Amino acid sequence: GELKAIAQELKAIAKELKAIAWEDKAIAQG
Amino acid sequence: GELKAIAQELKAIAKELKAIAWEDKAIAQG
Amino acid sequence: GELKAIAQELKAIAKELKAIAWEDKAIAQG
Amino acid sequence: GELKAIAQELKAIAKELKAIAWEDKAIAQG
Amino acid sequence: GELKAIAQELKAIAKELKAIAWEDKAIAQG
Amino acid sequence: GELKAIAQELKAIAKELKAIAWEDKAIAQG
Ligand SMILES: [Cl-]
Ligand code: NA
Ligand code: NA
Ligand code: NA
Ligand code: NA
Repeated sequence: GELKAIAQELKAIAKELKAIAWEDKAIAQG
Repeated sequence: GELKAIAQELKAIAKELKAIAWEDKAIAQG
Repeated sequence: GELKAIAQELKAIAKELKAIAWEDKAIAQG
Repeated sequence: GELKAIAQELKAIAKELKAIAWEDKAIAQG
Repeated sequence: GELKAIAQELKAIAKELKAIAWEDKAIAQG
Repeated sequence: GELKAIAQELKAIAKELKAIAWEDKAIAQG
């Protein structure tokens, strides 16, 4: 169903934001 | 249910964005 | 209900994006 | 209704991301 | 309807994230 | 239907965030 697909896509979004957070941490640390 | 799953994923997203804000703060500082 | 919880989480997301915008503004200024 | 509230919060979110893009452009110019 | 309004606001958010990716590219370039 | 349109726009958002992560990675490297 589409609500589950939406939940799954939000999970993917959370994962990409976690990647952004880590890269921004690396910029900050530098 | 999937509506709760969606709300929980949005909660995770809010938490990652708080992390990003914290790292960007550190970028501004350095 | 869960729709209200989703609207709430979106509000928290908007709040964090405002913090990000203010930090990116600080990076730009410096 | 909460669906309208959700649409409104997504509108606020789009507005914040436009503000972020503006500052990131200024960072790029610097 | 509000579901279409939500889909249209998500399309606006994607467009803004595109702009952010483009400016981050410009930052990485310089 | 609009729930599929929403899921599709969330997919486009995840794709743009993957692009931001990659550009921020490039900034971190630089
Ligand atoms: Cl930077
Ligand atoms: Na992280
Ligand atoms: Na200014
Ligand atoms: Na560019
Ligand atoms: Na990396």
